[PDB]
Amino acid sequence: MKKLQIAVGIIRNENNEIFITRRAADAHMANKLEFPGGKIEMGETPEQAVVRELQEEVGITPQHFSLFEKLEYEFPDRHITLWFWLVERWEGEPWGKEGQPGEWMSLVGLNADDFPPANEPVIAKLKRL
Ligand SMILES: Nc1nc2c([nH]c(=O)n2[C@H]2C[C@H](O)[C@@H](COP(=O)(O)OP(=O)(O)OP(=O)(O)O)O2)c(=O)[nH]1
Ligand SMILES: OC[C@H]1O[C@@](CO)(O[C@H]2O[C@H](CO)[C@@H](O)[C@H](O)[C@H]2O)[C@@H](O)[C@@H]1O
Ligand SMILES: [Mn+2]
Ligand SMILES: [Mn+2]
Ligand SMILES: [Mn+2]
Repeated sequence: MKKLQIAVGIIRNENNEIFITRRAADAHMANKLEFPGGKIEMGETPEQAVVRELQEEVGITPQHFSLFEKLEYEFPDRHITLWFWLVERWEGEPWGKEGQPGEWMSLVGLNADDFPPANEPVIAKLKRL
């Protein structure tokens, strides 16, 4: 079965809002809300991957970020390891740089059912901050 390492960024502003995008209708986890991120490539580290993926997907460079959670999740047709980085400082203003919907969402209002099921413990832990 396909095995992937994924790095994602939890982009949190000073008003306790998170920058959330929505996945394409033809993607794995189609139409789900998501933290921006993507596949860790050969020859790059998880830290380098979350920087690159946020630059590509939402046009910011995360800096002075921390590992919030690392977990593994078995989907019906693939196994992924997710690296959730908490990003509270960055250069740039996040936007839908790849044409995808993105918007700021209050942390308290996040509904884990809107995200891939792999995110459930992370969304819960975020609400405990
Ligand atoms: N980006 C992201 N992916 C997540 C989250 N939760 C979760 O289970 N996933 C899963 C969905 C996908 O199987 C995988 C993410 O891969 P991706 O489709 O974002 O990869 P990518 O951006 O490198 O893909 P692409 O540029 O090649 O289209 O991890 C999340 O919060 N953010
Ligand atoms: O692994 C993240 C962890 O490392 C620290 C230093 O102890 O931060 C370093 O790593 C981050 C990710 O690459 C950098 O953004 C940061 O600038 C660097 O100091 C911790 O702050 C963090 O929890
Ligand atoms: Mn991507
Ligand atoms: Mn990618
Ligand atoms: Mn992605």
